[PDB]
Amino acid sequence: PLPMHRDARAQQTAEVVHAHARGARLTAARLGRAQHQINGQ
Amino acid sequence: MREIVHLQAGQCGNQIGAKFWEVISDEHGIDPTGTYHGDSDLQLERINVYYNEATGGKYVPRAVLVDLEPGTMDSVRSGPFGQIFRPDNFVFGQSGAGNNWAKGHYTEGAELVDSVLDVVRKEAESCDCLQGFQLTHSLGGGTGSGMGTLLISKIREEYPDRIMNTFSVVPSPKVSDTVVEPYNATLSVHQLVENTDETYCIDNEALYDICFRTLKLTTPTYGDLNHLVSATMSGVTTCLRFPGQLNADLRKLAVNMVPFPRLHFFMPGFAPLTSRGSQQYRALTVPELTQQMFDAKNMMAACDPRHGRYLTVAAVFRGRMSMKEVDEQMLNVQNKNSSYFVEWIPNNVKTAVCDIPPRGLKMSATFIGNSTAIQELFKRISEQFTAMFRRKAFLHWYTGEGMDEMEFTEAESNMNDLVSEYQQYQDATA
Amino acid sequence: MREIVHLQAGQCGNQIGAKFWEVISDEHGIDPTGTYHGDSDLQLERINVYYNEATGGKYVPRAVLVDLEPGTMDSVRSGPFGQIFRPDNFVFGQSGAGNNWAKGHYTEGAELVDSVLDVVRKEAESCDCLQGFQLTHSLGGGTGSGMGTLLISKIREEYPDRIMNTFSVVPSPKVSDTVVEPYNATLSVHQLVENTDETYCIDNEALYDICFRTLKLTTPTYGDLNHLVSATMSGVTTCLRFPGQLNADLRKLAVNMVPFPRLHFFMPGFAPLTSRGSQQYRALTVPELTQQMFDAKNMMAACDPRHGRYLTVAAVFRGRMSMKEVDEQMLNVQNKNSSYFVEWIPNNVKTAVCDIPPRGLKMSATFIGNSTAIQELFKRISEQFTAMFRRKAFLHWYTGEGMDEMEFTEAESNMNDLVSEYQQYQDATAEE
Amino acid sequence: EFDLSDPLALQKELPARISDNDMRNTISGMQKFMGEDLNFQERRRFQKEQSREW
Amino acid sequence: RKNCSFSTPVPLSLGQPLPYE
Amino acid sequence: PPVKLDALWHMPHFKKVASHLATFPTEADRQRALKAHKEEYAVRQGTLRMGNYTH
Amino acid sequence: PLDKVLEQAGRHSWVDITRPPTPRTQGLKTPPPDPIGTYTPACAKALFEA
Amino acid sequence: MRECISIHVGQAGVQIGNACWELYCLEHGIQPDGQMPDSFNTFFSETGAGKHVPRAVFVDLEPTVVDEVRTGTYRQLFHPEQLITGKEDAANNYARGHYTIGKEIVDLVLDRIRKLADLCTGLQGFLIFHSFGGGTGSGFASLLMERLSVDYGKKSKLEFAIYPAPQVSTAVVEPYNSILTTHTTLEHSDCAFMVDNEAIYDICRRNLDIERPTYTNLNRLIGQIVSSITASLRFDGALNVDLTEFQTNLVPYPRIHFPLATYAPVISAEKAYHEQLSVAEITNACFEPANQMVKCDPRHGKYMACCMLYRGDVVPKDVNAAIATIKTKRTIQFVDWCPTGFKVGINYQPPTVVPGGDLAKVQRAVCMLSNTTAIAEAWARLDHKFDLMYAKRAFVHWYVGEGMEEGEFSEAREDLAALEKDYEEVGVDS
Ligand SMILES: Nc1nc2c(ncn2[C@@H]2O[C@H](COP(=O)(O)OP(=O)(O)OP(=O)(O)O)[C@@H](O)[C@H]2O)c(=O)[nH]1
Ligand SMILES: Nc1nc2c(ncn2[C@@H]2O[C@H](COP(=O)(O)OP(=O)(O)O)[C@@H](O)[C@H]2O)c(=O)[nH]1
Ligand SMILES: Nc1nc2c(ncn2[C@@H]2O[C@H](COP(=O)(O)OP(=O)(O)O)[C@@H](O)[C@H]2O)c(=O)[nH]1
Ligand SMILES: [Mg+2]
Repeated sequence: PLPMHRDARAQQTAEVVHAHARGARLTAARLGRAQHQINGQ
Repeated sequence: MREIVHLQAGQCGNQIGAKFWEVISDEHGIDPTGTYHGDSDLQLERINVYYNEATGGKYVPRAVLVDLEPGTMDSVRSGPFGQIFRPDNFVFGQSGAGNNWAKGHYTEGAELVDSVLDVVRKEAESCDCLQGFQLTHSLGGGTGSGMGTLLISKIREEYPDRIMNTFSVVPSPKVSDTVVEPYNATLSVHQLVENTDETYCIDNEALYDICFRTLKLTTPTYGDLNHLVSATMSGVTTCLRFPGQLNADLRKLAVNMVPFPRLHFFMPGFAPLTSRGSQQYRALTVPELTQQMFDAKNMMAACDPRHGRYLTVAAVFRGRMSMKEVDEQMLNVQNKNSSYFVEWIPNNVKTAVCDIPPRGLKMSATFIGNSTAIQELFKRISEQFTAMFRRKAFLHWYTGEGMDEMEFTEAESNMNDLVSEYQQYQDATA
Repeated sequence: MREIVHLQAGQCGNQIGAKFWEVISDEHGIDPTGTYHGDSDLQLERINVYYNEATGGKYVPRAVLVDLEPGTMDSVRSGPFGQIFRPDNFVFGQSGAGNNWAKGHYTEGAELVDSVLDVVRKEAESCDCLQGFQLTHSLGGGTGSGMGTLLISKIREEYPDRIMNTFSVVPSPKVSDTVVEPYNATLSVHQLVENTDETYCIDNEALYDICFRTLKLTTPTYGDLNHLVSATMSGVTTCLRFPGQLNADLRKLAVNMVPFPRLHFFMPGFAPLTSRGSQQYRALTVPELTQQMFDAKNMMAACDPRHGRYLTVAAVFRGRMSMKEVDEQMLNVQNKNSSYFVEWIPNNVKTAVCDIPPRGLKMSATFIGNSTAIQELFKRISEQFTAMFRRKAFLHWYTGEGMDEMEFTEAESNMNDLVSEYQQYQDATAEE
Repeated sequence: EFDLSDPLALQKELPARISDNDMRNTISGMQKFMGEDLNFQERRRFQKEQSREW
Repeated sequence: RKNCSFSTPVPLSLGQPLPYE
Repeated sequence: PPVKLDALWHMPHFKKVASHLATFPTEADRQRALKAHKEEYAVRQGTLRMGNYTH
Repeated sequence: PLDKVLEQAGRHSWVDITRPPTPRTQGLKTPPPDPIGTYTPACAKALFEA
Repeated sequence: MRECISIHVGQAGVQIGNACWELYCLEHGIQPDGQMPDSFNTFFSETGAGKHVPRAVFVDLEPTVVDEVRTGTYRQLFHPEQLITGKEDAANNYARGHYTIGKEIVDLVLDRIRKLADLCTGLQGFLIFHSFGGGTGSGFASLLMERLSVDYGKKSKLEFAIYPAPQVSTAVVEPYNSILTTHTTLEHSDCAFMVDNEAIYDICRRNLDIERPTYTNLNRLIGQIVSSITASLRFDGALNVDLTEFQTNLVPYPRIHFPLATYAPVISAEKAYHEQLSVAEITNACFEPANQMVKCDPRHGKYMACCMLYRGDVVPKDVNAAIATIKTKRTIQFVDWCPTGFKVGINYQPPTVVPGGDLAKVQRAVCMLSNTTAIAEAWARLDHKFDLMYAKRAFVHWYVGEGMEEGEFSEAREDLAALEKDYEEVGVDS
């Protein structure tokens, strides 16, 4: 065991949630542009 | 009918809004109790735009005062116009942010966002048809810079169609009061460009200059700027509250001021600023107001507009005048300063008139203007951010909250592509 | 007429009903001694719903107070309105339950239930046309949680068609004062679901939250809690006791509020609660009443309905109004918060109007809601009961009473079937 | 029933808790509660004096 | 002070005053 | 731009029901008129396909 | 921001979704569907239907 | 000589009785005691002491509604043998009021109706008012019409009713009562006048400037309808119209007896001060969809029969000029088989006004009774709300536990679905 383990665990979960958020943002952008096109039609 | 819900964030936002709630109480003839003591019927016909009704002929502001530090609102509630605010509309936390944008936007703001969303939902449903919201805050703080960006981030999806003006405070480079100012500035302007129908950039230096030269005040207190700030804020919605020869409102300016949705940053101005050595020698004429306005010393932003091109110009006149001197002066200012206006939009100037003058005065004028010279401010902040971000200094405050690093990289990307598109609109062939 | 008999169980029940009887005596202008003191004729028109006649122009409450511990009866008798209760109606035992549901339900309650049944049968044969019984008790006690359930089980057999209300005080897990409290709660929720027409779940922690935030009382004792409960019980039957533009009563509410017999847990609410500072900046209006009620902070149960689906909503208004604004507000809150309501029942809100406002107040509104958020309490109670019952902890106290061990299992099975059924109804699309 | 639709019938309304002494402030109406303790400060102070002398 | 005049039954009781006679 | 041109959801349990009347002299003319209202479906306003149509 | 995502993406979410996808492009390749993830089979089927 | 006996049922029935019978006393001159200080004979009845007794049967299953009448202003106006109460109500349960509590008072209500009937010499018809929402107004009212049919085979049974509103609702389990009641309103009724409360709410707010109405404002307007229908019976006119006359020219088929009423002009005194009233304007407002008291648009259907009821200083020439104008209008549709679809009635006496009412007094008026096919879509909505809840068997345990089987539920829904298909054949043009 090591002293900053609790702090280290925080940074790992932080990067995990950040990566998931960026992927979800990408998918949402795709869907929104599709909304724009279908509304125009 | 066309109501306004007044947002209020940060210590800076707290004091100017308190001053702003003071002056429009004076205009509407509202005592510190809350009752109406005015004389004219025209002082109480459209008072519902800012106030809400309370029992006993009482008028309470439709305001939401937000701050993370408990100390500020005690000064708010201890002022002369201190007790008019509803105690429930006060919302606050137990700890501040300590000049960290990250604390107010990610860690501490996320607890209090629930409470403010109810009380703004409260003030949304009270009015039958809300014209829109309006926010006052500072980009160099911890809460208004932080949580304040989170409030406008949420109400857009929930309330899309409503207008959102921001009475923001841009920090200054020549005098600065916070070391980590460049970070919170850039982590806010990336938010601002994406949710704001129209932005007013108020910088603390230019009023501090305007108090020396134009008004000749020996000891400028913070209240004097809060008067001068709120003075121009009154001139924005004056045509909304009172009838005039040519009526207007926020939206009549908003669609007329924004040629592209990426451009909503203007530079305000207020006309009747005279020292006590000037009042005995002046004739109150519209030509004097127009020449006072288009002078570059009068402004409360920090970018000389002669370095850029005026995209659009808005002038709101307060009082009863003839339309000849009006229509003939913007035509006169348009043709003489032909080099300072873009060529692809003829008649760049838009005008509105409210017949009712402000109290204690005869004539007045308010100017809103989007010019290319406002890009001189944003690049100067990026001149400091990269100079400090390149050495990864002070970062442990920000990455300690758990954020990644691409947030910085995308934040500088947004402003760089903002000024890049801002620059292209300066050199355009007909 | 349409009479109500007020059953009282436990210290919770006794104090709550003392406050309730004092409050409704203030509404009907009844002194501590017993006679009538009010001014308007409407103040004495339907007082026979709760009061019984005695010579001298005197009225006695239609209350039956039951407790296994005699020391609470002295405090009740020495209270403010301690005179008004005829002391034959007081039924007390010599030994309490010691917070033991089993002792309250099997061992000692069997010797007092005959006397309680005789008292309530006398009181039921007194009135010609009894609407039903209304019981106040606590679920974390030994007598109200215990012997009260046995009383309910017998009187449901005796008078099946009469309405059966219970303003039950459910325990709170966040603030608890009894170790063996989950055992009693689990063993009594089964009796509640089997034999009860309507329940109102009242949480002391929720009342404390309301006093701390809404009213900002520096020292709200149990008296203010009982005050709030009494507000709820008075607002339930104010329209029964007093005429209005649109009349209602207990069966009017129950028939419209119970879609299925297993679903009779309700969340009650009361609108006009403001602090002394908030009294300065306000306006007595129907929109403000509607908003204040529909805020989840006003709720006096221990669950957030934003985590549930409002099956059905009940608004009973007190005072003279315009019905345009109340129907507009209920339609607006139905439309705006559309998906918090289930889709397989249209116009989920039922409204009632009583002309007479509560004394000294111009305007009020009360609320009864059946929602899916109420299963959140049963899940937590089940969790704590599992955590206790795994190790056979505290089990000898209940086992020495002579009962077997399958009763805990069957009570847990009934409660789990309840929560599963509520969740199935929550997750239920209708196809048309 | 002009008071129901009157634009200024509200001016003929009252906060219902203007003072601590209003006769309408009866516990039937829920604007005055026992929990409100304006004697709190003096009770604390005379507790302090009592304990100090003891 | 715990007053048990009301709680005491008629047998096994003295002539101590009950409440409200 | 809002477009609401649908009909109330109906359970099919009792969907197959005729009417207790016979007004038209013969079922042949009945079929003619029913072909007529079948084509008038789209132009006619209202959910039940009756009333004035459009302009 | 929901816009510079597309602009950096390039290939991903091509404007005029009916325009055919570029066969090889440096843009971020479409992630596989997953019941628990950023990309879902349900949103993929919605995109195809649109 | 013509006489109409009123059989009001439910809390609506008692409250419509208070408004209607208050109006009947004023138009004849009856003091609140019951003494004039023989147009009255169709409503009142002479006694030994020169006292006139209304021919009304107030019935309710709960005492408090009627007890207010017992202690009201007109306490000594109604014979104390004309206001029936009951200990227990149905509590929004058609089933309870139809088989359990309803039968307990069935004989006694019929006895009171019997003793009021033999008093009358030539009995014209029965005006029966109730509601589809409450249990007593739906359950018991279903039984009395069912038993009035076997007692009185040929006497007309008009049916003024409260159709539950498609948007606002005072009850949740109301469609169960409303669906089951339509059997009685189909084979045990002769004409129907369903009106929903929100439509009058729209009328009162928009035209009468009462932004906060109550049931009383609703009740006064409905009282004007019943007066206008029977005004020909009470007072002489140029073209008098009895109940049987306008019944015949409104119902083409035995299963189509649901016309929609319309009253005009309904306008505040301030607004009538400057706008002229003539036959043309008051008859055009009768065809305005915003003035219908059923929430359906006749422009979504076609009229098969229209009943004209003119009151005031009307002239027959202006009547025919108005009828010629309305026929020459494309937005008004008509079925092919009814080239002439008008029945006009002319009365001399202008409508009286209750002091402190809401309508402005006017020298001329008009009542409209149109049987259209656009009503059928409202029954489709009453289906749909009855629809999305019978699938899950919600609230049926109340009905089954009361003592009625569940097979009638399918039959009750089936008949109205076939009854909807009835109006489909009406709407088709050969
Ligand atoms: N227009 C109008 N409708 C009323 C009035 N009073 C009651 N109603 C209608 O009656 C319905 C409820 O039934 P009630 O008449 O109140 O009671 P009921 O018919 O006797 O049936 P129970 O409630 O079971 O006793 C409500 O939905 C109202 O729409 C009134 O004064 N005017
Ligand atoms: N012009 C003006 N600036 C103000 C006022 N009050 C505070 N400020 C500025 O606001 C900055 C501090 O903001 P801060 O309190 O940290 O914002 P917060 O963290 O969001 O509450 C300082 O640079 C001040 O110059 C005011 O009344 N007027
Ligand atoms: N809200 C409220 N709760 C009370 C009051 N008095 C007691 N209780 C609660 O009731 C519980 C004790 O009930 P108890 O006397 O054992 O009931 P019994 O065993 O049937 O007599 C405690 O958990 C208290 O929190 C009161 O006045 N108000
Ligand atoms: Mg009723």
